[PDB]
Amino acid sequence: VDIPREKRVVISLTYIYGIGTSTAQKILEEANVSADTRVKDLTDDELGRIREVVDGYKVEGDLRRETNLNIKRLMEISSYRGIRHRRGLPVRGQKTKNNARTRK
Amino acid sequence: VEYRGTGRRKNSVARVRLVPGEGNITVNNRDVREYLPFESLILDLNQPFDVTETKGNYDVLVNVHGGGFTGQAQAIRHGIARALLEADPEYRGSLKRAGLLTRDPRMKERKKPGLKAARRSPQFSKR
Amino acid sequence: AKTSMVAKQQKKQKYAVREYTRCERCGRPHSVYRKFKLCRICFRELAYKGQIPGVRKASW
Amino acid sequence: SIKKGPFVDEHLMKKVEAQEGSEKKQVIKTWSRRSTIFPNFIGHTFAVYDGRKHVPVYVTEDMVGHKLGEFAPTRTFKGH
Amino acid sequence: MPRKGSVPKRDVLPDPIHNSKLVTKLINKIMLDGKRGTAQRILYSAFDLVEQRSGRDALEVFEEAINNIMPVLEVKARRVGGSNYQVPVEVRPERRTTLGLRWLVNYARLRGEKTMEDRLANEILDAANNTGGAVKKREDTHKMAEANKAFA
Amino acid sequence: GQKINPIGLRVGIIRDWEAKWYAEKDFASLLHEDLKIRKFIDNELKEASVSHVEIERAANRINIAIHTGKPGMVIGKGGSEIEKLRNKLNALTDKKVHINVIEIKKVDLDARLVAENIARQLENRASFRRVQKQAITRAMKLGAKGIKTQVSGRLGGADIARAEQYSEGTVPLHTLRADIDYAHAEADTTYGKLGVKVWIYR
Amino acid sequence: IRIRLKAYDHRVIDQSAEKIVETAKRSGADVSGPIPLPTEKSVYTIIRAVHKYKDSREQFEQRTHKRLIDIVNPTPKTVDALMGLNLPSGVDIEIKL
RNA sequence: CCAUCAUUAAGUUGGGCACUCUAAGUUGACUGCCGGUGACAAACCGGAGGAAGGUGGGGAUGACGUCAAAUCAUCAUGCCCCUUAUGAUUUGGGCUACACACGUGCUACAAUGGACAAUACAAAGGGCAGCGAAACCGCGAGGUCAAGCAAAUCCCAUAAAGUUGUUCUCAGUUCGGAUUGUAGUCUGCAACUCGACUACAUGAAGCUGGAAUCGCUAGUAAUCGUAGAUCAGCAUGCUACGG
Repeated sequence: VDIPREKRVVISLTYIYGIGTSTAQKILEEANVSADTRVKDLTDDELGRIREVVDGYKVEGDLRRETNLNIKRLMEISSYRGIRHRRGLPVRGQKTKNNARTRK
Repeated sequence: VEYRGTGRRKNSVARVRLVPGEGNITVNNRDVREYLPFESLILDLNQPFDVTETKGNYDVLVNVHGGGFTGQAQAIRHGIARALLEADPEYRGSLKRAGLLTRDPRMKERKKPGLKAARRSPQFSKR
Repeated sequence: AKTSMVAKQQKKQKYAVREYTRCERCGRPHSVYRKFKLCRICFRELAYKGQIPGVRKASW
Repeated sequence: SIKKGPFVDEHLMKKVEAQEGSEKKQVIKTWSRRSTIFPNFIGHTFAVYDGRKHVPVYVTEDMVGHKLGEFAPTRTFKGH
Repeated sequence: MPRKGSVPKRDVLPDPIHNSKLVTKLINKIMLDGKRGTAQRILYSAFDLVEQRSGRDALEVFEEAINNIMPVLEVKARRVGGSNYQVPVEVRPERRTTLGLRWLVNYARLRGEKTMEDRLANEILDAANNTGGAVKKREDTHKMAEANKAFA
Repeated sequence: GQKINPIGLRVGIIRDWEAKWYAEKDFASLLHEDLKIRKFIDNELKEASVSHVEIERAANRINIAIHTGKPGMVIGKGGSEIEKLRNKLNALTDKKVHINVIEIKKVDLDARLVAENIARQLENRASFRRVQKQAITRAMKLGAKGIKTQVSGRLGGADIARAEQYSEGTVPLHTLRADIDYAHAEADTTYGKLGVKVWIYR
Repeated sequence: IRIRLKAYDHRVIDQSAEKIVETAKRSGADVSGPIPLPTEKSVYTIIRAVHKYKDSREQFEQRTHKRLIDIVNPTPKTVDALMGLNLPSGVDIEIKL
């Protein structure tokens, strides 16, 4: 709905919280965020065509659109083996020690 | 040579079948310019290769074997090396020192773990 | 405490993921090769007992 | 470390027709986190087993879509 | 590490195109693992920019740079301990600063990207007549130790 | 004393390999049938003091190959012990008919298994120099290759061994294809370990 | 493939790979037998611990290769090149055909 | 395993093309050896025969000696105690922990390349229903069960990467790929504990990461990995060695 114009659009969804392994895997890899869009890249009908990917739940910081908060009810199990992002600093029993150190 | 002539370096055998005539790029009959866009390892061995004029004297026709992709090639030069004593003895003056006369300079110096060479101490714990 | 807790895989044992498939005559319960059921270095020691031939170096 | 066999208890699932249709006990010789969680695990009780005793941890109605394996707190981490 | 000491070092070899190792050590700055797939192209989009921006090839106007990089004459001193004791000294190609490859003028690769493809072509031609620029090949290895006279 | 335990010395000319084993199936049980039987004769041969190791399994028609050439213990009288093992060692091996034996020619000259011949020279600790340890002085100078002798078997509770030397001499002392082996045994020090390290030189 | 009647290095496989030239010419056949091949080895995978103490290495050699020779062309009356008794009992003569 | 035999399927089959590649052991090797500034006080260098060079060069074992240093929670035990358990045993749990001070195996911000397929190849080492090829079952997993002959070959494999060419303009950009319903997909009552598929609904950072740390000078890293033994259903670890 508010994808960036004037340049390539495959930086639209790659690094957004809430959506991961559909950001650059289902919304850009499976679906279409344009990869060769100039300032004039058919922003007359294509712009409105790709707005049905913004209509599910709570998307990309757009928290009424696509993705996020279906795990809300799931939050209350008193459980461990989904904390990797459900609780996304993974404190799911693994290391934040000396050398377990790459991502978050 | 129609036999297992000494074409062999850097993990290569060669059935150097010495058909008189064309000496060309007979490494599976292809090119190396952007297939080896490095484009540095083929023509550099001209002091052994091109000096005898075995480009219209004999083919190599090497049967290749061994060496992971960055390892094998350049062995047609040794395929024509032992040919040069029977293909074109035009530059046999420099092969006693280094060339086609005796052997090959560089090859698979099998992995010696814990050292690289000659007094080093690169950026491991040391320098 | 003498003899036969090592005899688990000697008898029919349930889980050999512990892997008491070992060598002969020393201490190793768990995590080496497979042959004579309780040891680690016996794969060479007992292998040099006429099972498999010899071994050399020559002079670097 | 496999992903085989969605497994309700298969011996206590024989009793879970009466312990999840009804409620399961509160502090008993149970484990209260392996047997998978689903939105039909609503309003029941269960006892998590560290070794001190089986301390009650509930199985409420919001329990649908999460997983298990600190089924006893292996660290009690606090440490430093 | 004394009792033992220190002895000279290694160097490089030319290429059959121009018979020049000045281009060789510059490729050896980038000679990835035998896989020089376009490290070759990065060298040929760095070294050609002195032979192109300056009309003459590797041996005449590039010689304005490559007469002055790893040495015949450099700055060096002898076993004198902790004092100044400085004088100009002639040298060999053992430890290296003023005829073929060393220190300052020629950072080919130091402009406003995080690239190698086009960055080497950016900051390259400053060693046209041996005039500074940025740290790869010579300039600042000539002007060391000639300062104090009165309160020295 | 920060020393490792050797087995093979100079293998490639002098040191050899007696591997003639063909019991190919059942590496868990048929291998057991010919290796665990080696855990058997440590007691019966009465201070065997034997030569070397020569094991051989004759194409799974296994006749047991351990010589221990001190006669009588393995001979009997015209096939008494051997023929008895023909029926007894059917539990050891498949047949084990007429187990063999050799004659030992100055067994203290054999580099490896001399260690028993000298562990039974001082383990008694009672007249342990003349009645038993006569043979350190008998087996001295038959010209063995590895010239190294030591004894450590329960002498006051010793946790190390002994050596003897003098001094002079000149030679080109480098030789690269000799033969020698280890020795280590089961005496009780009672507080801090020492399994007796024991060799002699012929 | 890689000769071994039970003799492995060339102070004994100068007997085995040298009698491959001869024992392959024993009895009934017209074989295409002897094919001196590359070698094979065998590593003694061991270390020296029960809890902790391990990690040492040195200079190996090893060979034991039991053969496959291509002796599959028999003649049951003209004893030429297959089936002479060649030490099968003590020597583990495993010559695949 | 063709270079031409022809009946090139190259049944590499008739013979044996197949001297060679094939699959090439032996012994060529040993400055065995000349001229020297070698002054002899010599061999190595200069050479020069060697397939190999000056041991051609490496891949298990290390003294006179054993600190008995992890391990009586391995066995042959000195010794006891437990002899209705401290033996235990089962499975109920987890034992793969979970702020960790430390750590390591595998990582992107590339344009020698991010995805795609190929260029093609494999040494390896495996097998008794084998690999799972082959169709197969896939962008995601990869079963299906025979295949091949118990395997000189067979399967592995299209291996792959490197490279073809870009995708992008070197950002934080298909960069790149964990997470919960996932299938339980490969799967045995019992995985969701005690994997991941890159795949969908599920961001994990990151500007070449700082000084430092700590491996790599030749088929090894880079390029990436293919087989094998633990894996009673769990590998990235490990070992064999590859284009």
